[PDB]
Amino acid sequence: GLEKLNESVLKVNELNKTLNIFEMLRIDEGLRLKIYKDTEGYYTIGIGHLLTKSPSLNAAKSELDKAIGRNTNGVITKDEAEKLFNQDVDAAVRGILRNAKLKPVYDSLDAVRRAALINMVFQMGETGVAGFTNSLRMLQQKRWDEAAVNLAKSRWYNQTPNRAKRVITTFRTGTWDAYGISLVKSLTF
Repeated sequence: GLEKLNESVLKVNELNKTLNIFEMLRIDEGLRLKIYKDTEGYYTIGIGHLLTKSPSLNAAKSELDKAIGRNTNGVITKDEAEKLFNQDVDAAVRGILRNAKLKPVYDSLDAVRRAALINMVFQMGETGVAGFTNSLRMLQQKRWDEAAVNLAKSRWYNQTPNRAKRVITTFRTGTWDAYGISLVKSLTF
């Protein structure tokens, strides 16, 4: 078994030679390189990048063409998907720091828990995340056990329990064991 493991890690290193919050939001939401519809019926692409809520069919293609600045038929690439993802993350974090209801907590936490908060914002919207006052206070005060005990009691918990559980363990340990290319490397490690 160990010999086969070394062989597989060598294969991994080779595939890498041939070739992060992005992987987290990929595992939770899901990535698509072609235009599809989300659970609410709106037009999304990439990772949660909402193209258009309008009933218009071609209203998503024009949004994409104006966003990435290219005349693609709706088939984007990997690096441009991550570029749109970083753009959306920048927008969400700007909204977070501007609202100020989340700014003290976000400034109190480290990078991992910041990415977890950004995941919550991407999922339910900054307005919905602002409705976790107790959890937010326990996060800025850096009481992790009680914060996870509290986050497990919400509509956000019953609705999507697995994603909530992963985000909650990420808040707890402050690591990437949950959600763990880079993944194959770390995990074979």
